[PDB]
Amino acid sequence: TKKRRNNGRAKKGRGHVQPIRCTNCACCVPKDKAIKKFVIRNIVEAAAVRDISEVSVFDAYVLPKLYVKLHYCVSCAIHSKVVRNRSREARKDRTPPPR
Amino acid sequence: MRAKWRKKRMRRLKRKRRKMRQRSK
Amino acid sequence: KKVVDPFSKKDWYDVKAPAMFNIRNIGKTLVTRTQGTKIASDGLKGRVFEVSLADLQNDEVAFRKFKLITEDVQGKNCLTNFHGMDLTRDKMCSMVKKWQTMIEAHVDVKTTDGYLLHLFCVGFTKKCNNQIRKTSYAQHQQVRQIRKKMMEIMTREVQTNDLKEVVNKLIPDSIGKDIEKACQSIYPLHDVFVRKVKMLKKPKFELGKLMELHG
Amino acid sequence: RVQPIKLARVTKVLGRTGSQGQCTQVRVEFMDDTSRSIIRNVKGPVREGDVLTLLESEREARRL
Amino acid sequence: MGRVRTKTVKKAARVIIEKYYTRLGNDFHTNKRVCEEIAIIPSKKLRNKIAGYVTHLMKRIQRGPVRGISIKLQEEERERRDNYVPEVSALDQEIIEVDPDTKEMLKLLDFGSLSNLQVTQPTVGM
Amino acid sequence: SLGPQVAEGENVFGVCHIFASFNDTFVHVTDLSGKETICRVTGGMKVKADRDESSPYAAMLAAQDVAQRCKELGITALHIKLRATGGNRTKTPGPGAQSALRALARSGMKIGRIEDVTPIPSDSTRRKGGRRGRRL
RNA sequence: CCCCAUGAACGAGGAAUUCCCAGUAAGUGCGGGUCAUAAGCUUGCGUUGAUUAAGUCCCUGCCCUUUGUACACACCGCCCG
RNA sequence: CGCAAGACGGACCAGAGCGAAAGCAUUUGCCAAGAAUGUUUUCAUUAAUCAAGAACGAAAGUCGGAGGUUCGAAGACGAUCAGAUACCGUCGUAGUUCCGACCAUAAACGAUGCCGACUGGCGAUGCGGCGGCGUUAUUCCCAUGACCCGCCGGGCAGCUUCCGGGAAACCAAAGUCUUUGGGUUCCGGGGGGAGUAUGGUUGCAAAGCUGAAACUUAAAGGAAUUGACGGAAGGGCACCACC
Repeated sequence: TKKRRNNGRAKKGRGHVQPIRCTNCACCVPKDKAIKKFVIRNIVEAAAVRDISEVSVFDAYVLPKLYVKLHYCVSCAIHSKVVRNRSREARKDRTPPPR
Repeated sequence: MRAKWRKKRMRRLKRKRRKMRQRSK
Repeated sequence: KKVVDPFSKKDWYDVKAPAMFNIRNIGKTLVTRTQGTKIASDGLKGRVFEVSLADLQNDEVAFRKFKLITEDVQGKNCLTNFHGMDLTRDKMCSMVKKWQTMIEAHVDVKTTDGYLLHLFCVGFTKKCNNQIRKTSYAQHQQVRQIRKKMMEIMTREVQTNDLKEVVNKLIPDSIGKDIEKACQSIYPLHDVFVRKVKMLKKPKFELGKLMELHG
Repeated sequence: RVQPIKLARVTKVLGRTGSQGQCTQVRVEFMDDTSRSIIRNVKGPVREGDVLTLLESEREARRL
Repeated sequence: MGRVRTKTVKKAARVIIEKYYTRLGNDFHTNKRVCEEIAIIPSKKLRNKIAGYVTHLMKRIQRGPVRGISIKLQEEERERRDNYVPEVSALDQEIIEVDPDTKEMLKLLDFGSLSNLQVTQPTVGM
Repeated sequence: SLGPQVAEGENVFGVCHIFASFNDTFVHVTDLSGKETICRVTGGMKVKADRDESSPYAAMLAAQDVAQRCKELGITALHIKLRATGGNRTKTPGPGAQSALRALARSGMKIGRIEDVTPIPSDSTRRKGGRRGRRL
């Protein structure tokens, strides 16, 4: 059988694709198979933000962000649960999760 | 791996047969 | 190191910025006292002082960090000199994103003194007009024009003019704004900054010229 | 810690947690300033409007 | 608590409110005694439930219709709106306003009456 | 531990240099210059257990000590430089990154700056664990 | 069954494990069943009468959906050197 | 804070591009090459597919030199486990890098030969050309770039369905097929025995290509459906489960 029509992910008209290393597995997969999740967070996680902003030598100062691009592989994605099993009639979506 | 190992064990065995006949020659 | 309170063996100092900023009193440092071999003032030179731009000018943006070296110590006043400019991480990071083409070029250039500099610039493509296109990218030919014109400007304005006038153009960031309009016809672009400058040589201390900067 | 013992009161209860439902998350107002608020984990069966006796407020919690 | 009413209650409750609509109060006790008299109920406890739901329906039905249950006076007002709503006849002020190349169509209908115009702007989307 | 010559009209700024990287936490207070420094405390110093060296509460106890030694000299405000891990590694904050910030602020220390510094590569050397990585 | 004499282990229980949420647990007696003679059993009945919870899926197990399977003697399965 | 060495081009980088395939991402210059499109230019059938034969062909490996950071078969330890020659941690040789010679194999996978014709819809995206009411950038311009709207080629793909096919999964081709014939190469005949035996041929080595039989057995295998099971995922429940 085939579970997909794209097999891996997006290899069209091309032969070899440069590999990349998983963040946490430390494994090796193709660039276009890895789940690429970009992340935005506050430094203080916006939790102590009221307690921090009030005590400063400046009147106002909105804190930086922490930018990291994480590449997970097949196993390290499923295990940390950024994805899950889906129905056979509903695997086929290109749509991000609702925000 | 199982099939690839069956092909490998028979490789090492075949090499020994070669060696034993080459030794006699 | 292992002696009793070696923070009572330190001597305080102050660190003064050249007169090109509204606030010139950067802050205070300390070195260890003058020993029978080692000497305070010589071990107080050669430092780096990452300092914000907003902190000293007090009229302008937080991003852009300047390096300043203590080139001389004089009687409890540490005089500074330009050493190269940097940038923050977050500003530089936020601009980079998918559906754009990043454009970069650098040049090596000399002042009209013994200083040598190595400037690094950047451009990003605009999300042009009010597109219904789902991406904006530039061809490879188009990029090489923009790179050629990003080199031309950044050599012209630094090959002319002496060390101090260079600094005067980088503080409001006049350089980057000039490039944005000069490349505009062949692709409009939003953003130009000079992400780094790396000083590479300098002549000598030149005590008279040093004190020129601090009045 | 060795700082004076604190008192803080419930503003809202959130839900029960723990590995058998044994712990109860609760949101509490510090009862010396209401702009200060921390979430805590509390063992007993809490209700609404009760006052607790925290031995610290250095700790900040959000689950176990 | 627990307990959601069974289907035997909700099924028969609808029938009993429909055909004896004008014989119900909004009190439990009156509606109880009525159900005993207008129909057989095979138990007493069953009656005390079905009455209480019949009561609960009668509260909402005086605030407008509940689906699957149609009393007479609601179907009256339904017809009364449907033979003509109170709002005026007019279509829609008896003047037509057209745009360029709507007028061009009208030339090719072989007519031309009551000219007006409004001039449109390039272009779709942007 | 003798103070500076003015601090009565303005604050004096040290730099915090928090490290967070897993299995440890550092907090290392320095001058503005950073060419010399003062006290340095780790979460591995408060609690020895070889696994509470990175603990949240170990990081809080650390900053709770460090903030005293600041005020002992005269330092009252802090610019802060963060460091995840980097060096072709995870580059994600430790547990004791959020912790130490919250702790030093509420102990009574003013904040001047707070930034990310990480020594990230621009594509560089091979990473330990081989082709198939770890798998335990 | 009664009377007098005789006067043992046992000083609160290891590894494990059972049962229980309100007249409930536990203490405490009585009637029935079997019965020529006989309840430490079982089945009913009153009396005295708490603590602790108002939860969760952690363990043990059960119901429903999705997914994987070389299993259908159904994982106490199948199968390799 | 400074210095040295070797390695390497992140984020931008995508169901995007180029290449015969294997493959190919920092700047600038040089050297030759190629596709598509445009063309009222030229030649006049010069073509298609292909035994023999030929070029290129990842990674590992071999030979001889240069280099040697990083990682790392082998190897030595530390733990885990009844055992543990394994998973995990530390150290580390060959190798990893480059130059000059060999080696011809891979899930070298779209598991789908190449060339040609015909038969639905829709929206995008990359490249060239054509048309246009609109905006914007510079000298007000023209020349031109950016965006907007539409058309024509050829390219990577997607979505859609009683074209039709298929055992089904699925597929605008795997369609135009018992209504069986457009052109041509390679290749298959129950499961094992076996890519073994044997001889040839190629290679320094490692091995590659070509390649049987005796004998054995009634099943092996494909797709799909219902159950059961899972140290899979999501809901829910019980003092015969726990707190």
